[PDB]
Amino acid sequence: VSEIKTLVTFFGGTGDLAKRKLYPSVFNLYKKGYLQKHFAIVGTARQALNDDEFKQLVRDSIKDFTDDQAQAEAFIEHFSYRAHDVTDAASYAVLKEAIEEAADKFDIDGNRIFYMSVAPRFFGTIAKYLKSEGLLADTGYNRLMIEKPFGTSYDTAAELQNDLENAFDDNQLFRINHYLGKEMVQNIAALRFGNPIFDAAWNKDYIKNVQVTLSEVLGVEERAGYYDTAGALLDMIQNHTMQIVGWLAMEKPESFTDKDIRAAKNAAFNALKIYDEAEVNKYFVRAQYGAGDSADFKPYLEELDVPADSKNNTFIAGELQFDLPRWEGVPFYVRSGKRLAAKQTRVDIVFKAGTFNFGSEQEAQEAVLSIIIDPKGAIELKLNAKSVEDAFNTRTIDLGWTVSDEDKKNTPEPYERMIHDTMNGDGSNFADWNGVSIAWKFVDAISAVYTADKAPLETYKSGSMGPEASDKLLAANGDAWVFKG
Amino acid sequence: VSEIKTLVTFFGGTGDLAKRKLYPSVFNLYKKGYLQKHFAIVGTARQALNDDEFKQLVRDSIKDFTDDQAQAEAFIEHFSYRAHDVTDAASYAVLKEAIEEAADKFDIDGNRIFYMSVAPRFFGTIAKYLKSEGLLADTGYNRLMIEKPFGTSYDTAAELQNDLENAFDDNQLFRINHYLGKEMVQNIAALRFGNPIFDAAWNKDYIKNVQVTLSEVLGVEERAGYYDTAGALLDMIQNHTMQIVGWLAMEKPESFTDKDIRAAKNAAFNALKIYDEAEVNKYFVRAQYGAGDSADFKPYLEELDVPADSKNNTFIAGELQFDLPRWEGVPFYVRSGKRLAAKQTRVDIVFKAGTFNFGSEQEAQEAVLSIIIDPKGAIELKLNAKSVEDAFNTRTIDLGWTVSDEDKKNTPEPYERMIHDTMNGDGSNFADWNGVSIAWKFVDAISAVYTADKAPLETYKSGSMGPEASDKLLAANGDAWVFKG
Ligand SMILES: O=P(O)(O)OC[C@H]1O[C@@H](O)[C@H](O)[C@@H](O)[C@@H]1O
Ligand SMILES: O=P(O)(O)OC[C@H]1O[C@@H](O)[C@H](O)[C@@H](O)[C@@H]1O
Ligand SMILES: [Ca+2]
Ligand SMILES: [Ca+2]
Repeated sequence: VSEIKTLVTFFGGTGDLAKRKLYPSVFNLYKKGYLQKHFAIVGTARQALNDDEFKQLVRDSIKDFTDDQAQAEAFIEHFSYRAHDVTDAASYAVLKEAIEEAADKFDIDGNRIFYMSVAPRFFGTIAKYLKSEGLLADTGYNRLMIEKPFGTSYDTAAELQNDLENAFDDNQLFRINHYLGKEMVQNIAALRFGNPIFDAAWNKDYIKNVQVTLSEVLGVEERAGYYDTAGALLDMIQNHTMQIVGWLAMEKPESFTDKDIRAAKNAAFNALKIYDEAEVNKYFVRAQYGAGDSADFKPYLEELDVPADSKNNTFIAGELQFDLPRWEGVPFYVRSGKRLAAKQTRVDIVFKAGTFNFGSEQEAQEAVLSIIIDPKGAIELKLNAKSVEDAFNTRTIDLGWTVSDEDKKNTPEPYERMIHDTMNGDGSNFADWNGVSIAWKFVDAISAVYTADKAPLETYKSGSMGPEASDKLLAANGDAWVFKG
Repeated sequence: VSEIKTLVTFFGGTGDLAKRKLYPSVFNLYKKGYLQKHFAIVGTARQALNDDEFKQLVRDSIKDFTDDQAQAEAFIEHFSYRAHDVTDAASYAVLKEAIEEAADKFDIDGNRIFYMSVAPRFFGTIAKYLKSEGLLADTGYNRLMIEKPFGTSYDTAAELQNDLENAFDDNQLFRINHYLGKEMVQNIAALRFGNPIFDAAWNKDYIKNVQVTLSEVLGVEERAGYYDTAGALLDMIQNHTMQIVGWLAMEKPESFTDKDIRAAKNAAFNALKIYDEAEVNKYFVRAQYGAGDSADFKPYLEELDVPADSKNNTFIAGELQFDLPRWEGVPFYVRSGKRLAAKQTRVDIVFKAGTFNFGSEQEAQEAVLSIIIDPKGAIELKLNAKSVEDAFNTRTIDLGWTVSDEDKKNTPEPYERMIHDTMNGDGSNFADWNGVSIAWKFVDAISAVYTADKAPLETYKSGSMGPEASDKLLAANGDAWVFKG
């Protein structure tokens, strides 16, 4: 394979994320022969640990992925550590030492990635000092991987963007969105543009409505403290949902380079309508899970760290509208919630029913292209065919495909993808500023109404697919949710 | 169900066909509650048999379909017989007696079907006398079911049509084509017109080529005597293949009535090009099966009743061209042979590869809509998607659907369909004169070259999918056979 010559500095290199996802993902890239000799990993955090102590943390991190110990050790030799506080301008010279030390040790000509696996409050600070204290490579490239969340509103997001642009150009900024890193999500473009029958049908003339569903069976359980101010709206809608919707709504690009892809996606984002109070109440539904049937499924209000009077949303459902010629009048439905019927991340393209009359008792119904992303990748197509009856009549049948075990096992985890992409300088599977700003602008209009409590808070039985209002939402346009559970 | 009040007269009612297919198919229609009180079946042939003797023939015919004996007997009471020679004008009064006897006995107001399950030489004769000797109902309808083959060339077919039109209008003539009676073949129209994504793509702008395959693993074995002068060309191509091609090539009808359907099909038939000697050699391949690997698979030349110097075709492959705006430049490939790799009656719609460039090592390939008719009904769609690789790349995946056992078991046999349709007066699943004449005109041009031996006779290993020339046929237009065995 072609060797990837890069140097990655992990801010928050002792954290849970670095141990669970980051390091093993890097190890996988090494096992696959991508990272060979010319690469180094510099871990950093406040806590002091000498190289020997750090390497053990790295060793444990990749234990469940180690099959050949000698291979693990060869990899560990590329790791170094330095205790350091990010708010200490002077302490950055220490870090610069380590980085330049590693650069010489493995003969890495520039090419530096700075992964900020730290709390958001440190994002801008770290950036300023990466430039001012001279940590940025003078050759190759310099890329900054920003962890979730990129802001908590448009203002905060915009401020963050300003602090970061002081040291980097937007094309050097790789914000983390793990849903964009999911293999199945990257199939959307291949299915659409790769098959003229679908490419030519990806518009208002053929499609009735589009559906994006991020269903989870888990409750808040653990992280209520943080989740009580974020809700489904910011936790899953603003980031995950909106960026998938962007892959679907995008115009047809001039080519498949991240640049044209982004331009095409932005063409749709700039067309997305932002709602006012009256419209939020019209096109959106916010809900909170109550008890299920089992005692084990207690209401949201009884979860650890949840205020007894919380009006937070554990479920969101809504209709997006793109004022683009190609999507004129096509509803884009999105939903995401906790304590639902099943875990399911899927996209449903519902085509308009044909108008040809067969004379049958059952005329043509809506065809559906379904792309299942989680739990297991699958592609299904509901088509109109003839029923096995004496009198001519139509009926829908479901064509199906599912990933094989060879596919399932060779599929890279989102984090391995994102990192690998950043090293390659490919922004296709990353949201740019324009996408994020609009996603926030859109979500902020909704949040404003909820914060002001000028919209209803529906409820739902823990284990259903949401409040009934979710169904009535679609019914108004004569639509229904494809996935029922 | 709505009662079907009809009276059917079976010419050749002692024959193998009447016993194997005809009678049981009628019994099924009775079991399904369609035929109730007002119906009668008059069997006829030269051989003398009294009612008691005939009913036993009918009883044995439906033995393997009898689960309730009392039900079988109730059905048998509707049968009568009369010995009769079809060339005896005077003996027709006897038959008229039986028919009118049955008509009174079961109170059937007209509605008569005359099934000619006799050798072709008797078709015209029987027709003349049905009219002249007054056997045609004066009320209701009168329909004539003509068994295969309807002619053996255009001239003979045209003569037959003339003799029959002396007593019937073309809309009363129901020629037997059991392939049109196959449930899956009737799905073509539903899939196409019932799904706009396919309906809008059923043209030269989307499709690369169309493929019809009637593959058989059986050799001539039994009927070589008849088969040696018919060959694959007339045995499977002229009738079965051509009429399926008609369901695919047809324009889009004004409605789904047999009239508009036929008009649409004829729009294509009238556009079909007829070849000359040079063109037959260019667009067609004729072959005869040689030995396989196993001794059991002996060459055609060693089959019972096959002349040691026979140049007969046990396999045919060819390219059809429709000079219609919508099919301009779209090849229609057809193939049918004996001693092939597998039994398979399927249709493959190969769509053009998309021209969008992804930059991948593997660009978009041709999508394929496959409709499998025999052995088991299935619908498959080969689509372009993303491969499970690190570097973005496309790959084809196969979506699939297969008939359930509920479908398989509730699906009516071709003969039951054809009869049931004739009683309903529905000609949708029947070739009209226009279709048959053109089918013959097309086949005759080819036969002329073969008879004159001004075209090569290829050969193939018993068990392959044909001679290599079959592959080279498609390769010339940059195509290949979807089904490989
Ligand atoms: O569906 P996945 O990829 O496991 O992601 C689900 C998780 O996605 C995270 O982004 C959310 O913060 C969590 O609340 C959620 O549970
Ligand atoms: O494929 P099916 O429907 O069994 O039909 C196959 C038969 O069809 C008949 O029409 C041919 O005369 C036979 O030679 C052939 O074997
Ligand atoms: Ca509406
Ligand atoms: Ca050609």
